Amino acid sequence: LFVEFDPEVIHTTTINATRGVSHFVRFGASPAIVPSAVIHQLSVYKPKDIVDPATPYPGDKVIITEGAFEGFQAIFTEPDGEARSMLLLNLINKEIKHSVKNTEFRKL
Amino acid sequence: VYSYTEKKRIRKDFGKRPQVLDVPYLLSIQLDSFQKFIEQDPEGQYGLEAAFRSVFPIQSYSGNSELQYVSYRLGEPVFDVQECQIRGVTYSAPLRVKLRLVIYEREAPEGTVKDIKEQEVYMGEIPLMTDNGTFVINGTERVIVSQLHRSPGVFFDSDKGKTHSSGKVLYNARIIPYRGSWLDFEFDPKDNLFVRIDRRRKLPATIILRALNYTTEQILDLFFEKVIFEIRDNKLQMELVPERLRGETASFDIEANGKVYVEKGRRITARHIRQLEKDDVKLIEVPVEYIAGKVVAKDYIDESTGELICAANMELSLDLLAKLSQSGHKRIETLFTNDLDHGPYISETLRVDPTNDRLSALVEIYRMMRPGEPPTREAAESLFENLFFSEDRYDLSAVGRMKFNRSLLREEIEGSGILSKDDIIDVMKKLIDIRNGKGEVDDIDHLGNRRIRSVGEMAENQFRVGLVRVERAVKERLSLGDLDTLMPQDMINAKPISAAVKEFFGSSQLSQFMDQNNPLSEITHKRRISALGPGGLTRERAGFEVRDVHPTHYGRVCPIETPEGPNIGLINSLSVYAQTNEYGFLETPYRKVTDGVVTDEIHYLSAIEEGNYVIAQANSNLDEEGHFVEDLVTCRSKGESSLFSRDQVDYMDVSTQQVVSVGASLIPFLEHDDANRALMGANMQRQAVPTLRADKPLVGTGMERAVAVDSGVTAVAKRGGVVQYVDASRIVIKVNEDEMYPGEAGIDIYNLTKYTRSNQNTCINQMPCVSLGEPVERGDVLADGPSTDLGELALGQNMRVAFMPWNGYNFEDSILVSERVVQEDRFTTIHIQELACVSRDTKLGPEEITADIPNVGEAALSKLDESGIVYIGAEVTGGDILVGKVTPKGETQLTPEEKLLRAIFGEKASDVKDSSLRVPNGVSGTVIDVQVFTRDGVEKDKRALEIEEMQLKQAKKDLSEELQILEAGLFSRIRAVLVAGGVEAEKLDKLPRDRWLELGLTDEEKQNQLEQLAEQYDELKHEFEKKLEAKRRKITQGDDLAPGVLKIVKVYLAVKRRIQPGDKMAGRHGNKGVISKINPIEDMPYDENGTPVDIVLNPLGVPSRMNIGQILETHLGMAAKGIGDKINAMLKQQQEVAKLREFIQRAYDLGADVRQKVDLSTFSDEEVMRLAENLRKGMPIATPVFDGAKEAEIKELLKLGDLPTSGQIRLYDGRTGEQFERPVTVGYMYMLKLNHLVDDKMHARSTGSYSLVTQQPLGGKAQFGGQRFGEMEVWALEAYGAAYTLQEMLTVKSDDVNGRTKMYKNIVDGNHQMEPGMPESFNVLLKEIRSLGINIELEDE
Amino acid sequence: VPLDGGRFATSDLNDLYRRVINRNNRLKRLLDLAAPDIIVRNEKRMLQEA
RNA sequence: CCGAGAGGUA
DNA sequence: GGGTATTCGCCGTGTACCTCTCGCAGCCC
DNA sequence: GGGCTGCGGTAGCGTGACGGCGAATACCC
Repeated sequence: LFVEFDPEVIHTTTINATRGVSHFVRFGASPAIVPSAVIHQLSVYKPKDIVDPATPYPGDKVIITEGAFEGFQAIFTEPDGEARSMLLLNLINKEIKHSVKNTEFRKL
Repeated sequence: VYSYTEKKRIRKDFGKRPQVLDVPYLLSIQLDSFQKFIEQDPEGQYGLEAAFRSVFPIQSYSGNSELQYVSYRLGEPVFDVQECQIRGVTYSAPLRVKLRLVIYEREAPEGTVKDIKEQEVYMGEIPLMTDNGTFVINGTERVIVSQLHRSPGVFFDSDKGKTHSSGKVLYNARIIPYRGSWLDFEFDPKDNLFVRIDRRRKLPATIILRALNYTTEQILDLFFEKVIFEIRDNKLQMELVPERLRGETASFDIEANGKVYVEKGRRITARHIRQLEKDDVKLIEVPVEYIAGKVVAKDYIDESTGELICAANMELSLDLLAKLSQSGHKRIETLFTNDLDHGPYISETLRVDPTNDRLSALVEIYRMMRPGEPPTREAAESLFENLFFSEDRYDLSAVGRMKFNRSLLREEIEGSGILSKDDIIDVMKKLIDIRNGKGEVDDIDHLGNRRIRSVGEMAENQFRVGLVRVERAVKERLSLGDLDTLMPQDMINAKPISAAVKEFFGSSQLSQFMDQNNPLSEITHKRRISALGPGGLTRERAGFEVRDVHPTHYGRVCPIETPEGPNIGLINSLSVYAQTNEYGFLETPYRKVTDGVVTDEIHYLSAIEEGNYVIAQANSNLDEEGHFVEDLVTCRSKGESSLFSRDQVDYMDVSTQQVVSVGASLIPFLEHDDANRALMGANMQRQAVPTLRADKPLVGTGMERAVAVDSGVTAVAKRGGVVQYVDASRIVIKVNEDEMYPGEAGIDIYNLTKYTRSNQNTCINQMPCVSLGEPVERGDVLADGPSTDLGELALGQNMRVAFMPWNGYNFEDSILVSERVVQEDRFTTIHIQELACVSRDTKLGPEEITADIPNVGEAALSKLDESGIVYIGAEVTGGDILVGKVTPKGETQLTPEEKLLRAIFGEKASDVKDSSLRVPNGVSGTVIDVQVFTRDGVEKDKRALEIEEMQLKQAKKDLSEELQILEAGLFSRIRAVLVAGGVEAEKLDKLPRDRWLELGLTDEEKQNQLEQLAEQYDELKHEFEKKLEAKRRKITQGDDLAPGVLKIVKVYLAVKRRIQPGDKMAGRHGNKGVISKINPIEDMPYDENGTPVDIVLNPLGVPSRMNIGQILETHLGMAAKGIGDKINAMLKQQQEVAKLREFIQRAYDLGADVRQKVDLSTFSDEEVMRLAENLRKGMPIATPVFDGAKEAEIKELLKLGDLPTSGQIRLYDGRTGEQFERPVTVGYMYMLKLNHLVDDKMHARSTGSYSLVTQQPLGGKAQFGGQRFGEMEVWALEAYGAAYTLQEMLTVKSDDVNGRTKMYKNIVDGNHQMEPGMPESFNVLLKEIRSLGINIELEDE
Repeated sequence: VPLDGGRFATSDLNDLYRRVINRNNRLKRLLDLAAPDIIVRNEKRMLQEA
C-alpha cells in the first residue's frame, strides 16, 4: 500500500500502529522513500488483462477435488455464467459432461 | 484441659519452653492472597476494585461518550468440586459486572448525557479457589506457587572484580519499577557516568538531565559545591573553607594576617584545619597558577560585547583570567574537584556529552529508545514525557515508593507512582555518594530487598492485562459505534479476559501440578517460595549466591527443606511462623522485650527491621520471671551471632520451631542430625505413599496435629455436637445448642470421600474415626483421611529395627526385612490407574464401542457385558480387554469408477479391526469405577443408560436422605418446642408428623418459631423440587467435549502393590534404602524373650552419614513400646482402673519440667480405660524440634519400662541359634514406604516399535522403548577393545533396518552373526547436510 | 504426523519451506506483472531473509 | 509419538 | 598508516530415567 | 466454514549468567 504523509503531522510510529498495517518497508533504519515518478507512473497502470492466478478460465484444463469423480481431468465447454460451471469430464471409456459448482473442482 | 477426642490418645510431651504463640493456620498464604484478590472491598485496596478503578471510567478520543463503572459481583459456580473433578471442566465462577454507559452530546463537557444505560455485563469466568488452597483447572488439581522476585525500588550493586580486568570497581544503580520501563545508571573505568534504559545502548548520564529541562549551570549547581575566587588588590584572593583542605599537599603558601599558618610543601592535618577554624581564617591569597587546572562554574559573557568569554564547565588558564579580569567579572566561581572526597564525575560526563540543549537531548534519547524511525520534536517529547511520568505506562507500586524512599533516607513512605526530577537527581547523587565513600551498596539476597508474589497479585496482573486489552477494544468501538442501539456488550468482549486468565492458570511456570501423595506434600507444596518464574532467574544460569543461605533467612524461609538437584535454594520452602507483611515482605514473629522481664506479647518483624534491633535466642535460659538467668546471652545484631548483655536486647524468638518448616518440623531429634541428612529426610518425607493402615508415629514432634488439621484431607467439624449417625460414607451430627442457629434447625452432614484417585495415582480415602453417639467439639476432626490416625499424621509405620550387619544383605544402604512385615499387609498400599477410551469421529464412518470384536472369542468377551464395557469388580490382569472398540478397517481406497460401482449397486465394506482399550502390561487389579461421557448429539447405548439411571437414583436417594434426616432434626426442634407451652402428649402421636404445630400453644415466641420452621419446611419442599429437577438436568444432559470425539469411557483400576525386593523404604532422618531380602520369620534375629525383629538396618550408615538422631529415635521408640507392652500386660491380665491410672500417671509425670502433666484424676473411670485401649500399641511421645528430650530423660523412661538403660539388647541368630557377641541396638523406628516402586522402574524390551524419522528404538517405558546406550558408554566400549559389541550395538540393535531383520532371522535360525551395513540415521545426516547447500558424498570402493 | 485428535503435530521445517515457497510464488507473480522497483526489492528482500 | 513447560530419583 | 585497546558478538555450560499438562487464535476472507 | 499467518496496535514489550576468544573498529598517533 502507498501512503502520503509528513512525519511532523502524523508520526511514523502512529502509522506503524494503525489497525491493519504490518510495517513500513525499511531496507535498513529509516522507512523507504519512493520517488514521485513511481507514484506518477502508478497513477495510470493495470493495462493487460483480468489475469487471475489460480482461478479457471473457460477453454482450459482442470482437475476434480471431491465427489465420485475426484481425480478426473476436465475440459471447459461452457460455464453457465458467473455462478457455476459445466465440465467435460474424462473416464477410462467415454467422456461425460456435468453442471457443477466451483468448489468440487480446481484448476490444474 | 483437652477435648473429648484429645482424651482418646494424648501424646507424652517432652518440651521445656512454655510456648506463647500457637501454630497458625498453615495455608494462610494461599487463602489470604485469594481472599485479598476477590473481595467486595471498599476504598479499592487491594483487589479487583483496584484494577477496575485503574481502568474505569472508559472515555474515547473526545467522542462525547463515556462508559463508567458501578460494581461487580461473582455468581455461584455452576459445578460443585466433586463433579468438577470428575467431569473435567474448570471450577470457576461467572464474573457479573454492572457497567453504566452514559453518552454525551456534541459540546457537552458539563452537559448532561442524553441517555444513560446500566446493564449487568458478563466478562468471562475466573477460577475460584477450593477451601484447601487448590484449583481445579481441567479436571486436574493445580497449585500456584508463591514467587520471590526483586522488590520494586532502587538498588546499588557492586560488581567489584569481573569488570575492567584491572581490579577497579564500578558502581551501578538500578531503578526497578513494578510496571513500566527499567532504568539503570552506571559508571565506566574512565570515571564517566552513564545511563541506560531497558538494557539498551549506553548514553552519558547527564543527557537525561538535559531531558529534564536543566541547563549546564543548574546541573553544576546540583552536583557540586561552590569554591569562590574573587578578584581583589592582587593575585585574586580566595575564600577557602578549611574543610576543603582535607588530605591535600600545600603546593602554595597557606597564610593570612601576616601569619604563615600552613607552609608550602607539607600536608594539611586536622590540627591545621582546627587551628584555621579556631582563628577564623577565610580569605587567603593564591598564585595565578592555582586556577590553571580548575574549572569555571557558570557562563560569563563580556558586557561590552555580549559575547561569551568562557562557557560553563571549562578548565581555566592565565589568558582566560586576563580576559575576565579586564572584563569586570571580579567574582569567579569554581568547583571543588578532589579525587578523595568530591570527584569530578559530572563535569567529565558533561564533557563527553555530544549535546548542548534540551531538543538535541530528546532527539538522542529517541534515537536510543526507538531507532530507525525519524526523530521529530512531538514524538520525542511525547516519548520522554510518557517514559517515567505518566500514570499509564509507568508505575512504581506503593511497595516501590516505600523502598525507593527508604533507600534514599527519605522521610515519607507514601508518594506518587510516577518518578519526578528530584527522584532521578537523588538517585544520581546517592550513586555518587557511594562512589565517594559514604554509604554502602545493598546486597541482593537480603530479604528486605526481596518480595513475594502470590495468587492474588499474579492473577490480578493477568486480569489487568485482560482489562487493558478490552478497554482498547471498547475505545475502538466507542468512537465508531452508533447511538442509541448498542448496550455494553457490542463494545465489550469476554474473550480476551478469559483467554488471559486461563492462559495464566493453565500454562504458566507457577500454575503447576500439585504434588499430591501425602498430607504433608500438599501442605508443603502450597507453602512454597519459588525463585523461578517470570521476572525471576532461570535454573541453568544462576548461580551461587541465590542458591546460598543468607543470614536473613532466620525464621522467614526454611534453611533445610530445599531440593537437592539442579535447583537447590531456588524452590525454598517457607518457615512455620513466617507470615507476609502487607507490602509483601516476609515478617516473622518475635517476643517484644521491654526489660529484664521478657514480655508475653508478640511483634512481627520484617527483614530490614531485624538488623536494627538485637534479638535473643529461642532457648535462652529463663526461669518463671522473664529474667535471663545469666547476664550474657547469645543474640544476634546484624546477622552476627554474638553474645550481648542482659539488658541490651530488644526482642526474643517466639518458639524454637520457628527457624524450620512443616516438612522438617516433623522430623524428631532434628538438633542431632547433620543438615545434609535433615534435607534428605524432609525431601523424602514429602514422598511417602499412604499405606493401608495408618500407624501413629511413636516418636513425633507434636506438629502432626497442625499438619493434619490444617491440610484439608480430614473432615474437621464445623459446628460441634453429638453424633447422630456414622456410616462408612457419611457422618451425620446433631448440633449442640449454644453453637446453633435459631432458624434453619440444622444438622451437619459430612459426606466422606471414599476410594478415589489422587494426582500421583495413589488412593485418597477418609474413614470415620468416631463412634455412634459421641460428643464432639467444634474444630475437632471427624474423619481420618489418607496417612492420618485419630487426627494425627501417620505416613509410614513404626517397626522393630535392629542395627547390625546380617550376612551382607544390607551392604551399602540396603534394608533387610522380615516376613512378619509382608504378612501383616502393613506396607501393602493401593494404587489407582485411570484408563480412558475415546471414540472419535473418523473416516469411513465413526467407530463402535460394541462387543462384536473380530478375531477374538469368548476368552475376552467373558468379562464384558451387553454393551462392551467391563463390569465393575472384574479382577483383570495384563492383556485383557476392558472397553471393546472397533474400527472401520479395509483401507482399500477404491477408485472413483469403483466408487460409482458401490454407489449404484449398493454394497458396503463391512470390515473391521479391533482397537479395544486393553490393560497395560504387568498390571492387575480391580475395576472399581466406570464413567461414561457422551456428546449431546449422540445417542446412548444401554450401559450408559444404566449408569445414568444409577446416578439418577443415587441423586434422588441422596436428596431424599438429606430432606428426611433434616426433617427429622426439624421435627426434633419442633418436639423441643412442644415440651412446654401446652403439652399434649397423646394428641401428638395420633396425628401425622407433618402438623405438629396445631397442638395447643399460645401466641408466644414458641409458635413464632414453629411458623419459622414451617416456612423452612415449605422452603425445603420447593428446594427439593428445584434441586431434584436441576440434578436431573445435570445427569440427563451430555457434556461438552473436545471437538471431534463422540463418547469417552473412563475406567478406574485399583492395583494393590505390597512390597518386594527392590522397593525404597526409608526413615525420617535421611537413611534411604532399597529393601534387599524379604527374609522368612525364622531367620530373623530374635531376642531372648522370643520376639523376632522386623527390619535390620546397617550401622555403617551412622558414622559417615552423620544422622545420629535415628539412634535416639530408636531408643526412645523402644521405651515407648516398652510402656505399651507394660500397659498391654496390665490390661491383658485385666485389672481395675486404679493400678492403671497410677501407671499412666507415672508415665505422664517423668522427672523434669514439661508442659503437660495430665489432669488424670478427672477422666471419668472410662476415659482411662479408653485411653489405655489406645495406648496398648505403644505410648506416643512428642519430642519437639530443638527443645526435645535429653539423654537422661530417655534413660529415665527406659527405667520406667523394664528395658535396659543401655538401649542395647542381646540378640540370638535365627540360623545358628547362638548369641551374637557385643549386644546390639533394637528399637522402633518409624519407617516410610517411598513411592519409587521397583515394578514401576522395571522395564525390558527385545524388539518393539521403531521411531519414524530415524529407524531407532523409542524412549520411555509407557511407550515400549529401549535403553539409550549413550555417548559415554560408547566411550567406555572404546576404552576396552570391544569393537564388535559396539558394532552390533549401534548398527544392528539400533539403526540398520535390513541388518536387524536379517539378524532376527539369523537368531531364529540359530546363527549368531550380523550383517553390519550402514546405520540409517547417518543417511538422515547426509540428507540434512545435502539439504543445505553442501555437497557430501561417499567415495571409492 | 498427527497427534491423537483431529489436528496434526506440525513440524518447523514444513513451516519454513511453506514460507519460502509462498514468498517465491508471490515474487514470480510480481516479476510477471512488472511491479515497481521498491516493491520487487522488498519482495526479494523477504525472500532472502526467509 | 515430536516439541515446550513443571516436578522428582540416581 | 598502523599499533594498540576497547567493544561486540559468537561459541560453550553432565548423564540416565520417571511422572504430569499442553501444543494455534483470529479472522476476514 | 477455512487457509493462512505470525506482537496487537492507532505502542511497547525486553531488565537475575558468565567466560573465552577472535574479529571489527576507536583513539592516537
